[PDB]
Amino acid sequence: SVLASCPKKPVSSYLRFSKEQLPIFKAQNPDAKTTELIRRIAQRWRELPDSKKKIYQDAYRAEWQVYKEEISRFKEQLTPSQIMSLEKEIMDKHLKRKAMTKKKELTLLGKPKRPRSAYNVYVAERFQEAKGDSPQEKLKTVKENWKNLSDSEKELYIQHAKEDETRYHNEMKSWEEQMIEVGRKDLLRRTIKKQRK
DNA sequence: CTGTGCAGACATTCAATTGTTA
DNA sequence: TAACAATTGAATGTCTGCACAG
Repeated sequence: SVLASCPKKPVSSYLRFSKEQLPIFKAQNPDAKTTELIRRIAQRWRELPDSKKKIYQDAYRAEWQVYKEEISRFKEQLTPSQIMSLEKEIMDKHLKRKAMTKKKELTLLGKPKRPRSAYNVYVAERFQEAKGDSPQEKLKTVKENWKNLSDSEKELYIQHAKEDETRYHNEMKSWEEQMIEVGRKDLLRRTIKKQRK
């Protein structure tokens, strides 16, 4: 929102070159993949004389100066609360990215899923059939039925949940064993609920 | 972490629940 | 022991990964 309207920093000498050249290369090889066009474009940059590479830096440098001025001007025209709002937007954006990266790493190293709760089992089984338009409304329905469940009915699910708790512990034992072996001891649990930490 | 184009991955939204952690 | 993340589901976003250099 504040960050949305915020002046953007200029892109570098090579990235400028890239952005202008890409349309040109795309126009000439329309069925070629972007990744290859970029490899070709990098090559052209690399081949480009340093005098020609200077033109691009000189502009970036000049553009940096405008940014400095635009940023100062923008911040000067903001209120204490908008500033804090802007600081929070940036922090949040950073943390969101750091988070996403940790998750991807784990997914790539094929970390087992966490144990599915009785309620998870219930949602899996009863979702398709729940009354409601949107999946949001359908969940609200399942959630409601779940609340009204006889501990007699709830037990079926609690047993499946106990079954998954077993898989988890097993898959984990194996995965952690593998992690030590690929030298990623950092990814191990410091504390295990149903085993030695 | 920025630019591009796209394919495919992933976060949000409605909730509750729970292992792990601080 | 509270708080955080990740699960169950899907539609509907948005964001990354690749090919690069700065």
